[PDB]
Formats: sequence, C-alpha cells, structure tokens
Amino acid sequence: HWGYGKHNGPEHWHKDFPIAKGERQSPVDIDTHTAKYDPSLKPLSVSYDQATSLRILNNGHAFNVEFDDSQDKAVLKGGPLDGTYRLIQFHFHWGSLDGQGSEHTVDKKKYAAELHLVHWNTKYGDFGKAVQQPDGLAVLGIFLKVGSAKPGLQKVVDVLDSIKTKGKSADFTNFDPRGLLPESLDYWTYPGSLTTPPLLECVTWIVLKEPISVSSEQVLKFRKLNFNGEGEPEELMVDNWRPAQPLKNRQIKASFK
Ligand SMILES: CCN[C@H]1CN(CCCOC)S(=O)(=O)c2sc(S(N)(=O)=O)cc21
Ligand SMILES: [Zn+2]
Repeated sequence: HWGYGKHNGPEHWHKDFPIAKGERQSPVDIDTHTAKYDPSLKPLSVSYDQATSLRILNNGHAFNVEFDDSQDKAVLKGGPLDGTYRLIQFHFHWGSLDGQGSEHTVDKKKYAAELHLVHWNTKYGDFGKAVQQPDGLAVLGIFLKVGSAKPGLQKVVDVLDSIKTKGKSADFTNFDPRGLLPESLDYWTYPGSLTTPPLLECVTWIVLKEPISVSSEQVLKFRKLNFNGEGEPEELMVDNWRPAQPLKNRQIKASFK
C-alpha cells in the first residue's frame, strides 16, 4: 500500500496509478514575475456563518475534520467560478523541521505547513459523482509560518491525544472555521489535480498570498502523532508532502496588481 517512506513513496506511485505522469498534475512552483494580472476576475465570496461540524479522525495519512452537507449552509462562490460549491472537510500537511513542510512553493521558498479546505459543485447531485468530471471540485489553500500564536487553532490541538493512532475517532461539534482566515483575500489560480492517489484531474486551485502565524509549541503537538495502528511499532507522522511537478501546458493568473 502507498505511503511516504523509502520503499513506497512519491517516486513509486506511477506503477499502480499511471496518470501520475499526465498533463495537469499538482503541486507546482509559482513564479511571481511571469504571472499575468487579469482585470476581469471577481472578488471571492466566503459564507461560513451557518456551518455544522460533526467529528475528527486519524486515517493513517493525516487527520480530518468533517461537516454535514445535506443542505446549503457553508458555501463558496465568485472568483474564477460559475456556480455554487458546498464544503465537506479540512486537513493539513507538515515537516520534521521549521524549514520544510508545504506542497506549493513561492519563487522556490518553502513554508512550515499548508492548510486545505475542500468543496464540490452542486449541479452534479453528490460528492462521488462530482470527482469524475473536469470542473467537479474547488480547493482553497493557505500557508503557515512560525511566530506568535493563533487563538482559534487551540481547540483542535487539545484533542489530539485521544486519536494518536490509525482508526480512531471522537465527537467534535460547534467549531467555527472563520477563525483560521487571514486579513486579505487576494489570490493566484490555475487548473490541476488531487495531490494523493487516485490523483484524478478534476480540480480548480485557488491559493492565498498572505500567510498566518502559529507558535512553536502548537506545531510541536502535530509531530507527536503516529502513522501506525495500536499495538504495532512506532513510526512518527512527519514529512507527508509531495514535491513540485512540471508546468507544461499552463499559465497562472493573478487578481492583484
Ligand atoms: C487520502 C485520500 N485523500 C484524497 C481523497 N478524497 C476523499 C477522502 C474522503 O473525504 C470526503 S478527497 O477527494 O476528499 C481529497 S482532496 C485532496 S487534496 N490534498 O486537497 O488535493 C486529497 C483527497
Ligand atoms: Zn491536501
């Protein structure tokens, strides 16, 4: 089974999933000097005032927080999109030192971690049907750096010792995602895919320019988790990111001058 080690990491994935060498793969490096400003784009519209969270889980690859998507309650629209996209889950990727951790890079620079918020297009009915189409998903990414603490992240870090190993879950209600966003909403955008297998080419990426700050005691807690199951040898959950792939066919656009 796939993973991030010496014998089953990124350089091996193509043997079971051939699309790994396709024409619109992610992540990539963003060169700020080549990107072109586009004056016809529209501002982003984020409406999370009615969100209902349910549970938190460790899946062997990272940890995820889930929401109830049976009605329009937390949605994303505008920007380069046409239509309405509904929120289903969020997760993170990080490193073993403060100098590495993120998947996307800026003029060759790497940050300590990267946060991903996932949404699907309502015209298709539900989630499973949407991942099989070219314009099915929309993912919003935000960078993390080490400095002062972020108040709204604390409730997540205090529950981690109850889901240490693979297969564990716990109740997690009334959490508000508006507390993890920066001041400004200016961005970059291009067409791509998922960053872990099955690697399907169904995503419209939207990456924010301004990062958020967290303390060293907070990211320390992330590194104490495990990749293995209860009653098995200990392997620490660190360095779970895929590196930069070829641009080829595409061009990147910016909403700011
Ligand atoms: C471990 C498998 N992770 C996949 C599969 N997915 C199904 C998980 C059930 O949750 C609904 S997913 O479509 O949600 C999604 S989004 C991304 S990313 N890193 O944002 O590009 C990876 C994935
Ligand atoms: Zn991700």
